Amino acid sequence: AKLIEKKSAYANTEKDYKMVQEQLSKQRDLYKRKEELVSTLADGGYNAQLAKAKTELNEVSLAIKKSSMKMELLKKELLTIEPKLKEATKDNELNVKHVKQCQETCDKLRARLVEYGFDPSRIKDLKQREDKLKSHYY
Amino acid sequence: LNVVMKNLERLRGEYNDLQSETKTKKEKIKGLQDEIMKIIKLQMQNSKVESVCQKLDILVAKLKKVKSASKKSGGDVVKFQKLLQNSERDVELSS
Amino acid sequence: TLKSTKHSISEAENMLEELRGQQTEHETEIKDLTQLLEKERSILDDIKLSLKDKTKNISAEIIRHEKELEPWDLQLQEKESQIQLAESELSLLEETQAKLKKNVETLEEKILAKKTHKQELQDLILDLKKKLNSLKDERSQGEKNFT
Amino acid sequence: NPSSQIIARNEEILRDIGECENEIKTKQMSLKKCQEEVSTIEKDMKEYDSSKLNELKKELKLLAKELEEQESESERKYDLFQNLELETEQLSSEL
Repeated sequence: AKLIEKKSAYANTEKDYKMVQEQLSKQRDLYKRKEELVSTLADGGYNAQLAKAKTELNEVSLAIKKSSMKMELLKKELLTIEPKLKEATKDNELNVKHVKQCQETCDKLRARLVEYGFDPSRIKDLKQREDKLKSHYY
Repeated sequence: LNVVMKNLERLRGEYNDLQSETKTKKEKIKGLQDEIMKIIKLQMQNSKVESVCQKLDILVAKLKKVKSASKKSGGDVVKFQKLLQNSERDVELSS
Repeated sequence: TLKSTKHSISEAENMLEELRGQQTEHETEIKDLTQLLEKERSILDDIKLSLKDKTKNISAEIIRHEKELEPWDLQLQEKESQIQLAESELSLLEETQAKLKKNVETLEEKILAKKTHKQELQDLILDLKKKLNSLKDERSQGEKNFT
Repeated sequence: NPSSQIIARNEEILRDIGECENEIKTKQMSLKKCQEEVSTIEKDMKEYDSSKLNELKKELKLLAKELEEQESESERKYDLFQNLELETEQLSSEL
């Protein structure tokens, strides 16, 4: 019942987060309406709004320029590192081949080992069994 | 690094001519400041706004205290139900 | 059971008293906050009703200054923006440089640690050899006499 | 062999790059309002020139108040839900 109630409480918390987001949007709309009402204090205040809009447009243009410069730098870095990756792919393939040959050699030698008829865990278990047997014996 | 140093030197020069224009800009700004220095009620309005903000904070604290009191009442009701169950068990044990 | 019931009853009574006190304090605080908000609204209305400041000449001089600075507008501020538009990369290279420095600084320290590690490992190895001796010879003496 | 590790960075050299593109789009989104705001400023030149419309904005605030009315329950319900959650938690804790 508590797991069911915890699932219900998680659903209710998601609903409450959605309602809090809606309330934040409504509060932002109310603040915008209050600012528009207070802006009334015949175009004297339009100059400040035009200056603010021009500043916002300049900031957006600067952000776009910075993003384009970052994208160009990243593309140049990728084009410069592409030959480095093409050259390191050979070393990676060589390491993979060495790992594979080590795996196959270890597998063949383990087959030989199990063909020689010996197991460490089996011998240890048999020794412990003989130990407890002779223990109760004496 | 040297290219960027020459670039920032050119930026210092353009800031110098910007300050050359800012001479007259600040002259106009000082004219506007001397015109607007006539103004007061703004201090009383700011004090009233601060008092209203303090009252809103006190109201939020009172709402939080009311929520805590409701939670304490729920906990007390749960404790009273547990005590009633324990009293029934104790009556059965006494019988 | 009686001790538990008495403890629960005392806790319930204390919780009820605390809840009553908190409700009274919250009602008093709400009344005080409402009175303070009403007083602040009245003071704000009284200050706005008598807020004139003789803004005629102020607005005239502001309009004159704006019309004069129309050639000296924010077009200069953008000329300063390019400054930081360079300053960003003025750090960026160095940032990458610092990254390269980190690409070095991450190795030596830990490599140095590895050195110490293997060192003490060898030491421990030698130490084990010592106890190995004390495990062998005594063992050789542990049977015969015991036999 | 860490020479392939820088290759992974090359992958980032694309990934963040794409994000940068999105950032550019974000900037465009800002522009989609920024210049539009300028137009709105122009609308102000047509609005303030021809007064009581700000009072209508108060009605919009009333609409927001209506939303706040919903919030007056919603957040409250949320608080109740929180309390419920707390209760549930308490129950769980008890269990």
